[PDB]
Amino acid sequence: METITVPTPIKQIFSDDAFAETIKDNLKKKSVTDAVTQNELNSIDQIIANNSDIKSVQGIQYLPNVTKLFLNGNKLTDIKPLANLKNLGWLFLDENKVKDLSSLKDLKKLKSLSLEHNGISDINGLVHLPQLESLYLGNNKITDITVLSRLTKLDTLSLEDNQISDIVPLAGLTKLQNLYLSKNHISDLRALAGLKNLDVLELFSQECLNKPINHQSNLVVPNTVKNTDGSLVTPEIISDDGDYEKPNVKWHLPEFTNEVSFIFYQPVTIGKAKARFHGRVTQPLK
Amino acid sequence: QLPNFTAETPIQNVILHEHHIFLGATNYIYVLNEEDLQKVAEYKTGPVLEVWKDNINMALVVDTYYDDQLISCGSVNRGTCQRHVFPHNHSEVHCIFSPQIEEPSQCPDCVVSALGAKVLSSVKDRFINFFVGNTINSSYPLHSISVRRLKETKDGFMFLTDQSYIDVLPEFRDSYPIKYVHAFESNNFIYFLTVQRETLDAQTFHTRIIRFCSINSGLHSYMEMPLECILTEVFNILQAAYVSKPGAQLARQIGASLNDDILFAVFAQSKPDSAEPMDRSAMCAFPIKYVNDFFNKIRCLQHFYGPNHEHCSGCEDEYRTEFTTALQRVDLFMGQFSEVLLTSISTFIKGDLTIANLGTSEGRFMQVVVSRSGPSTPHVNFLLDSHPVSPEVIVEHTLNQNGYTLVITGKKITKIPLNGLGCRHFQSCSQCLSAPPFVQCGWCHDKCVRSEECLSGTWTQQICLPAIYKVFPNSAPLEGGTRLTICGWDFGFRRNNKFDLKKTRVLLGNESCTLTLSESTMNTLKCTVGFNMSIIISNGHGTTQYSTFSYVDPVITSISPKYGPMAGGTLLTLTGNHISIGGKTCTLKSVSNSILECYTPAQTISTEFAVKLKIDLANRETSIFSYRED
Repeated sequence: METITVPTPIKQIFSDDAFAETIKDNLKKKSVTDAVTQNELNSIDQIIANNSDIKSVQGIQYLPNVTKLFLNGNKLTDIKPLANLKNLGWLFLDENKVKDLSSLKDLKKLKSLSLEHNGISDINGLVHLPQLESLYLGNNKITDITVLSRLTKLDTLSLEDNQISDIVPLAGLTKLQNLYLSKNHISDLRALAGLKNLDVLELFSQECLNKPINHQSNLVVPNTVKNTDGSLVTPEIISDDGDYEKPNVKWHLPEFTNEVSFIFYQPVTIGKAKARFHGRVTQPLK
Repeated sequence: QLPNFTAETPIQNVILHEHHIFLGATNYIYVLNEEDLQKVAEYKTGPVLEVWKDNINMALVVDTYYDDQLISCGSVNRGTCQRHVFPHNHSEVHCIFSPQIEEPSQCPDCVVSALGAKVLSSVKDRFINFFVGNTINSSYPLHSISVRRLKETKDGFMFLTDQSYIDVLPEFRDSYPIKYVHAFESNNFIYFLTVQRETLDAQTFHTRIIRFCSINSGLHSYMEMPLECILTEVFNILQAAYVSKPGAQLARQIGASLNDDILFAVFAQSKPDSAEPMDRSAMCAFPIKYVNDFFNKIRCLQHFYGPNHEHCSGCEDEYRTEFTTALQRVDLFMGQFSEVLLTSISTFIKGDLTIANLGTSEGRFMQVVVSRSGPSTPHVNFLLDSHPVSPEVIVEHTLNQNGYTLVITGKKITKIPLNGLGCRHFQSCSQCLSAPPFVQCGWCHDKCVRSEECLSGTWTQQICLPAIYKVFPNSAPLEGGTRLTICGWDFGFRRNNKFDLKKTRVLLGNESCTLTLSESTMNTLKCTVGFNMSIIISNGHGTTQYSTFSYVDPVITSISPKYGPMAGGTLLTLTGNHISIGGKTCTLKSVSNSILECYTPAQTISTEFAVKLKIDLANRETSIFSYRED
């Protein structure tokens, strides 16, 4: 619905100096003071503005035919301008601070979205994109993920480096293929038991924790880790004179320590993917 | 291109005493200069006379304790050692050899076996002890394992006890030998990594660690234990090993501290029932402290004592023991080197990264960032020469971390820096940012160069755009889902140092394309499709196009000959733009876009059949061919 009827300079359209220059270079223009028409704005299909220090994309509404956006490495904190870009296909807003992802609600032509490094806590807004085909929510603070249960089109999916403890929601995503669950708090694995179409997987470097236990001279905490079949993954390297007497890891702790740990390892193969489930379980002491 | 040096003969051992390299080679012991690999002095041990025999060096050891001196150990005179009293600031050579009036039954000065041996030096308790591992076959004095100390007179050696040495009994003398791969000192204990039988007469081979605390003349806690490198399939034969500290990153994945020793060891799955290694190499690290826990967990040794006799606590006549339960880790490289033979291993730390440079049975040298996570591509990879790299290497640390490993390849020992070969030797843009955090490169429009060395305003460490060189095929069937191979540069995303095809998407015209990521690389993209459209490729930053790909309609104009041999064997020619008639496939002779030649299947029929093209889309059954008896 956004249509400039009169020839207007690019400086006035996009209020942000950075994003204005971007469009300028895109349109082979001489300066931001050059006038532009709505026809010239319509023919803009792909903007490439990674690391442009762009703080706002106000004015993008006048580019209805934009289906490629690259804005990684910016200062973007709002995505209301994008809220009504009809044909937006690919979008990449990494290393920003976009959080009100609800602003994408009516982007039913969006395929590949990327929002890593955005300090995102909640992601529930994504429910309004059952058409998504490539999600990229790595490097964040995501806890719950039950939302993803409905993104049943994603053939790709990041999620590395968050705080995902429960991955069960991913269960029915059988149309998946490239899953990335590194750097999380993945204890269980029975969840992905059905991803019979996987091709690439990364279940690496989990950092699970257990609720604090009262330290004794003789301690025994049950193994929590589980494999894809539900078998107690056998602890690779235990710490502090720790031995694994299935299913309980036992310790001989004369004096008081703050915690014990046991790094594990257990290469798994799901469907057609061959990854290696690795991590470090830790137990508080008092 | 880099500092090199080659001798008259192959270099067996290398050591470095104060800005001077020492190369114990065949018939020679060269003395190079640390700065430029410049040969300064040398000593000719030469081809000695037993008959005439080559003097293959078997050990180099220097000790400035008494006085500054090198001690070489030949292979001709019962593996005897000789002294080398240094000049003053840099001839003059003695010889270690007394007589055995003590009793001729033994020979403390006959140090090294010519069939492989490793020697360690330590100044334990006022004296210079020598820890010797000898591989022995049937022949008449020469201990397989021995703690002979040196005398203050500096002209011979002397043991201290009946049990200051362990010897493989005569009946097992030649049967199943013990190849000594490497040895080191750690935590007051002495270790030896060896390849051998699994047990007495057992066909396949093994690999074990050996520990014993020594005092005066030790062997008091002697004790073997199996070491198995697996991935999720045993790699028995040990190929080389090196002991350093863990990079801060590696210290999280293996539970080791930053100052604890780590036993990096390149293994190798051996051939069927043999000790001959295949070109299939693994590798894993063994925290020395963790190794010292397996030993502290609770069967008689077959070769020292009698296999059929029965026999055998807390140590910072006292007999020796073996272990039934093998200590084992997993391949750290996930077996990235599954089809290559690794020969050398060296490990240093630059920050958190634990880079370890490797050698190959083909002279391939490479510095790979060690990590459980991803088997990072060697940011340094090339060929020294057709001669396989030697496990013998030196790791030297200088101020502000310059460093260099001395790698040997036959006769040529080259001086390679740890900082990598600069940024100049990087080929593509993606590869220019794949270099570690410390290198500080920056792809500059066309070439890769250092930071402030960018001629134009296109220097960056993130933005790498795609580029399509060529695609195969150039066309496709109407509905068919042909496979696509798209070769180019820069298809991976940047971060954590590594690059993957995560944010890699292919777009054919308007129809989104499906990538099989496993089969795709940073340069080779394999997609499966299904007009005169264009192809698009996004690597998360930008995209490229390629407007040759067409969706032509395969059609068969005419076919000749129209009739043929009842049996069948005539050349059938098709015209137009995976042939099989009557069901049972015929054969293709010459393919084209205009003409096809095929040999008809000798079918057991006498009727006519439709000729079916199956180019991903089963197409025209043009003019029917007729089998008829003449």
